[PDB]
Amino acid sequence: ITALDELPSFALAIEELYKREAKKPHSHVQRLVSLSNTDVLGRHYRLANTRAYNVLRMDQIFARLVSKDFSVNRDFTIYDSKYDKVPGIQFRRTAQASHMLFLWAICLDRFRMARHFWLIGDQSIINALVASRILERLSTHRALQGPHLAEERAKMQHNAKKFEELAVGVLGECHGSDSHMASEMLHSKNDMFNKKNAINIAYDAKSLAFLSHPATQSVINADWYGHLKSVTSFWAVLFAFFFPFFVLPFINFSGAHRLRRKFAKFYSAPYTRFISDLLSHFVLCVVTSYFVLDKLEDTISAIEWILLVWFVALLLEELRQMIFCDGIAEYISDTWNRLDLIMITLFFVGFFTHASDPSNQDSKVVSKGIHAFLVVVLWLRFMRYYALSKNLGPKLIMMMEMMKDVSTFVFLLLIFLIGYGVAAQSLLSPDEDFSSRTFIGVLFRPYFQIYGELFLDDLNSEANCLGDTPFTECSRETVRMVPFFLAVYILGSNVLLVNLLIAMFNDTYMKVQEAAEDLWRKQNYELCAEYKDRPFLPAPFILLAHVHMLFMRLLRLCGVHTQEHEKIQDDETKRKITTFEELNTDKFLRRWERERQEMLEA
Amino acid sequence: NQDSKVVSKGIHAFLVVVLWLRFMRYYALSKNLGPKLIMMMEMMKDVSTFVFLLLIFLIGYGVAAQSLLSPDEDFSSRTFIGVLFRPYFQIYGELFLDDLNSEANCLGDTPFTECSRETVRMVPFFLAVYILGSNVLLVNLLIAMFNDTYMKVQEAAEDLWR
Amino acid sequence: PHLAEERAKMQHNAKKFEELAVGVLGECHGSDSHMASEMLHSKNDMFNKKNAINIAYDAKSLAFLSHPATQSVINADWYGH
Ligand SMILES: CC(C)CCC[C@@H](C)[C@H]1CC[C@H]2[C@@H]3CC=C4C[C@@H](O)CC[C@]4(C)[C@H]3CC[C@]12C
Ligand SMILES: CC(C)CCC[C@@H](C)[C@H]1CC[C@H]2[C@@H]3CC=C4C[C@@H](O)CC[C@]4(C)[C@H]3CC[C@]12C
Ligand SMILES: CC(C)CCC[C@@H](C)[C@H]1CC[C@H]2[C@@H]3CC=C4C[C@@H](O)CC[C@]4(C)[C@H]3CC[C@]12C
Ligand SMILES: CC(C)CCC[C@@H](C)[C@H]1CC[C@H]2[C@@H]3CC=C4C[C@@H](O)CC[C@]4(C)[C@H]3CC[C@]12C
Ligand SMILES: CC(C)CCC[C@@H](C)[C@H]1CC[C@H]2[C@@H]3CC=C4C[C@@H](O)CC[C@]4(C)[C@H]3CC[C@]12C
Ligand SMILES: CC(C)CCC[C@@H](C)[C@H]1CC[C@H]2[C@@H]3CC=C4C[C@@H](O)CC[C@]4(C)[C@H]3CC[C@]12C
Ligand SMILES: [Ca+2]
Ligand SMILES: [Ca+2]
Repeated sequence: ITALDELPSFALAIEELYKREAKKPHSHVQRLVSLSNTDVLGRHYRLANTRAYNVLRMDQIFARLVSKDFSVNRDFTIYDSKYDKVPGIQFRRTAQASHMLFLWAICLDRFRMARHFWLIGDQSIINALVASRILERLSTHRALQGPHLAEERAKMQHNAKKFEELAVGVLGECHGSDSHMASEMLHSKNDMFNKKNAINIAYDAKSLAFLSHPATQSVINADWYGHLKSVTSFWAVLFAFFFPFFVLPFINFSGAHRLRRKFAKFYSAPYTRFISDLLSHFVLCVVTSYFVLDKLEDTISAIEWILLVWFVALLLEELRQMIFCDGIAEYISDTWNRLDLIMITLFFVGFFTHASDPSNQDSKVVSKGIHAFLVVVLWLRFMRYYALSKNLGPKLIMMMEMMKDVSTFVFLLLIFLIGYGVAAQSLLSPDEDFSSRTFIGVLFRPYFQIYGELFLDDLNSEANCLGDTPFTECSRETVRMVPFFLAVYILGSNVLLVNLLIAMFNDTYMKVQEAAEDLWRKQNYELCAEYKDRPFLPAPFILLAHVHMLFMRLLRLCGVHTQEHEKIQDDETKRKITTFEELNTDKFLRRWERERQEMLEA
Repeated sequence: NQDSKVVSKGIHAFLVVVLWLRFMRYYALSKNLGPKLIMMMEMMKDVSTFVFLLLIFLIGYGVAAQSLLSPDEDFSSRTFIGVLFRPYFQIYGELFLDDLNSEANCLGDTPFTECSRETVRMVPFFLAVYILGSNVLLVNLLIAMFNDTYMKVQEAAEDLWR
Repeated sequence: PHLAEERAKMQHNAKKFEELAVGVLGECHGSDSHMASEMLHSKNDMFNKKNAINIAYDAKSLAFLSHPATQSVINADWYGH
């Protein structure tokens, strides 16, 4: 194989170190290779046993374990002597040797060795986050799980937290040095990290302490506003979306080609697509609520054709979100896309129920009676545009956390409710046969006694007692116990359970309010990413943008005349980012070393 | 003219709402009324985001209740009264379930039976959900908002009171 | 870009100057309350003929005005003569 033949002799020395590590008994390395089920070249195809510890198969079993779809750029052609007259190729080959010895020291979980190889290499934040996710995922692996593997997994998780702290401190020193150079650092896509930016590496690291740093939040807000400067508020961008032609020479951003490039820089922002998607969903909900409150005629109205083409455009948007998805399991795991599935499905049930017989009034009121369930569902999709607020977001995430404590509150009152309901339907009306009205006598009247309108005059009317004080001179002696079970059901419900929740909600708030802030900031990166991903046209026209995307895909696939240009980073600019990161890496290390000898105990 | 007199008293009602809101200012020299009044003006932002969280629950169950209570009817200002008036007072205690029995046109003994339509009965069920959410989730959440907002900025209310 | 660490250390120096005058007026309240009340109503001639409570208002520091000696000067100005 030409891939194993192209590796030089120091990669054979690292493979000899892997053979010496796998020559130890009860090794997790040989159990990790033995449960990898990959080929000797590195692909998962499910002689070769002798060279099974080569460094390319190690890089493939790291890149399968750390995330999905990584492939590092192992440029092994820089070790030739024909390219040895370059001024910076010795630092590049020291960087490749430090990266493979760093991955060897992460694989043997030797912390001081990996700290020294992380010191002498560059791109320390990205390598520390890949090592932190690699030691996060090595503890959850089945090959590294066993009887005697628990203390090594706990010390290796302590080493994962030790690598998690230091890159957050190095980016804190980068924010203390220069914020603009750190913002130029974090948008630089690494060539050895499969042409991805480091925020995407931080997302695949999935560490919430990295994304709650304010420098990464400033990089996310600068990517939110785009090429436009961030002096505008929400009402200024809303007035610019209301008046495009009267505000775009008046706005401060960045003869007619410069104004066309300023308008193309304005409409490529994700926050403009957020305002356009929120206005399109607000116009949907208002025009759909006006469709529900209007009386349906004998013929098909034009507003039903507008909502049919509108929701067919949302069905094409859901098919674009499913076809260009990042996995089909992640599409189901979004709550809002499942609400969009319930939205499109109940609109097809309501459209087929209205268009089965347009002259019948009974099919019209069955269609409006299911459209009532839809317009309950359509205002529950409007939570999603509350997530970019500073106040609505973590309280909405906290409410979706808080729903489990109401569900166990419902599971605790339910048996009180049905026990006093079967006692009240026994004592209110016995000597009667069993029907659906007996189920109405069990569940309807007790449920609304915990909310305030206990129906005690209605129990006086159903009790058949003709006294002045209302439970006297009754037809039966055994009916009077009604108020007494009420006196107990109401007491328990409005004193115990209702109050308990209050104490549940105080404790649940004071536990996970900061986890709601961190999951709100991770929702922040995801939204920015999703509304950077979404095209700029709103819903009514999104079918014309999907037709233009299908025409561009048909021109790229069949005619093959499509082309695109990408921005290439300069080598001196990336060398300035590398020397800025090396000056901060060293600075943070030294300060930590000054701060580590500044505590009491040492 | 008596009509100009009742228009003038009907705007003077808005004034005499405003004239007792100027009487907070002489509560600021008290040792007890002052920081709690400053804390109430701080606390108004958490009620405004509580109003911004219930509002879409309110208008969604209001457009569902005005759909199911009276369809086959034309659109008017009474349709807006059927969306916003009756749901808003169900979170305060007087749910109008006998009035929904009278507007539901059902002549049963137990009040939602023998109705003119099969599709009207879902009314109590959306209520069973709107009332649950409003008087269990949001109403309670605020309580936890007000405890956390008190325990954050009570000493900033003392310093801004001084 | 490079002014942030000097601005943070200079804000630390602003808090270091904010603590010491509150402690000096605490030592003035520990020495004599009547002489500190005669001190705080004295308008400085080099500070545009203004009293030091107005200088503290233009400083706008809430830790100075939450001291009880300044609150006693404010209550003595409330009751007047
Ligand atoms: C089932 C899942 C999708 C939940 C969605 C709720 C909607 C689509 C369903 C749930 C219960 C359904 C109702 C159940 C019973 C009846 C009575 C029948 O004579 C006419 C249809 C009608 C009035 C149904 C209309 C559609 C309905 C409201
Ligand atoms: C612990 C709590 C949440 C239990 C949940 C309440 C459920 C089980 C009860 C409470 C009130 C009930 C509704 C009250 C009245 C009617 C009208 C009639 O057509 C029978 C069904 C229907 C629509 C009931 C369905 C079931 C119902 C919604
Ligand atoms: C042990 C638990 C259940 C509490 C004990 C309470 C019992 C013993 C009491 C409380 C209130 C009482 C009722 C109050 C009044 C009347 C009306 C009378 O004409 C017949 C007995 C009857 C219906 C009583 C039966 C016993 C009763 C239910
Ligand atoms: C608008 C700002 C100053 C808020 C102050 C509220 C007062 C001044 C305003 C707000 C709404 C107004 C009312 C709106 C509508 C009508 C009906 C009209 O046939 C007579 C006047 C009357 C009854 C108005 C009287 C004045 C009024 C009550
Ligand atoms: C989330 C909450 C605070 C929403 C605010 C409630 C507003 C939108 C609703 C609630 C009750 C409503 C009022 C109820 C009844 C009437 C009488 C009639 O003349 C129509 C207008 C008027 C006066 C409504 C105006 C709008 C109103 C005040
Ligand atoms: C998935 C969510 C919506 C909860 C599911 C609840 C649905 C399936 C249930 C709960 C209560 C049910 C209603 C209770 C009673 C009746 C009266 C009957 O004559 C027609 C059906 C109808 C009107 C039911 C329709 C379906 C219904 C609304
Ligand atoms: Ca280095
Ligand atoms: Ca979607």
